[PDB]
Amino acid sequence: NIKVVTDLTGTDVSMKKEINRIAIVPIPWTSIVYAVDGSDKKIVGIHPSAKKSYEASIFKTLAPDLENVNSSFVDNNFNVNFEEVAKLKPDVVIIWDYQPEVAKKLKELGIPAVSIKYGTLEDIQNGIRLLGKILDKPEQAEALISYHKDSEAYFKQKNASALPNKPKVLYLQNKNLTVAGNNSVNQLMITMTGGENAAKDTKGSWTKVSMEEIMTWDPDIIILSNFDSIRPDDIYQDKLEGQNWSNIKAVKTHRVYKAPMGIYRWDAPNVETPLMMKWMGQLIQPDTFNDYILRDDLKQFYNTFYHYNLTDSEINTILNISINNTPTF
Repeated sequence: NIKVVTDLTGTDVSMKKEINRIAIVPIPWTSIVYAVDGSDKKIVGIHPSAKKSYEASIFKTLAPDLENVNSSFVDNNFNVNFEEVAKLKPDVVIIWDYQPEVAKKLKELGIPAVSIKYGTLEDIQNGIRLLGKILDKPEQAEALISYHKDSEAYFKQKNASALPNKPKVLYLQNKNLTVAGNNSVNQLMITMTGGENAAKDTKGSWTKVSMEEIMTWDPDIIILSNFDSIRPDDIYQDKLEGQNWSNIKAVKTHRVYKAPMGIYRWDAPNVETPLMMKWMGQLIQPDTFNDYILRDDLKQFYNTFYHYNLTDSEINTILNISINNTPTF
C-alpha cells in the first residue's frame, strides 16, 4: 500500500502506492502535472495564479474539469492554509524546496509532500522524473525528458551562438520599460538561438531601464512577454506614454513579436520550452533553423502528450500568427 519517492532535496517521502489526489503549490507545475499524467483527473488543488493562467490559455480547452478545482489552499506568498489542505485530503502536495516547515507540518497532518526546485531547465526535467514516479507514469515522464534532451542536443549542435553578426534582441516585459536582464533564462534562450542580447549589460531577471538606453541599443528584434497585455501595434502606433519607439530598427522593420503561449506562458522554463526555442530560432536565425516546421511539431506534441488535436485557429492563437503577422508559421 505504500511507496517511497526521493524528492529534489534528497528527502525520502512515503506515500500511497496509488496516488489519486494531488495538490500543487508551484504555479507552473499544475500544467506540468497535467502533461505528465496526460490528464487533469488527479489534480485537486492548484495555486490561484495557476487558475488565473489556466483561464487565459488553451489549458482551459484541454482540461475543462479544472474549472471546479480548489485554488484556495495556498496564497500568493505560497503560504499554505493547513486547515483547507487537511479537508482536501490530497495524497501528496508538491511544494518548494525553501518550504521545509510546510513539509514538516504537512507530515504531522498525515499529508505527504514533495519538494521541487526552480531556476533552470534541469529542474524541470528532474521534477518531471519525480512526477513520473508519483503518478506511476514513467514512460510518459521519460518521453517528455527525452523530448527536452533531444531538443537541447539539437540546439547545441546547431551552435548558433557562435555565428557572427547576430541580430540584437530585446525581451520587453511590459509597458513600463522593464526588460529581461542578464540573469534571466530569456537571455540564455536568446544566446542559444543566435541572437545578441540588447540588455546584455543590465543585471537581474526583469529590470527597469530608460527609453534612452533602449534607443542606444537599437534592437533589431523585440519580443513582448505574456506578463502584460502589450502587443505589437501598441509599439507601432506609439500608444505608450513617455516612450518613443518610432526610430528603433525593430519598429521600423516591423520585427516586434508577442511571445507565444501554450499550456502556460513560454517566457520561462516549462514543459513546452522546446517549442518556444523553435519559435525563437526561426525568428532570429531562420537560415540555420530551417529543418523543422513549428506548426507540425506543435501538433505532434499536443497529440502525443495531451491526446488533443489542435485546429488551425487554436495554433494561430497559441503562436500569435495574426497578431505578429508571421504567416509562415
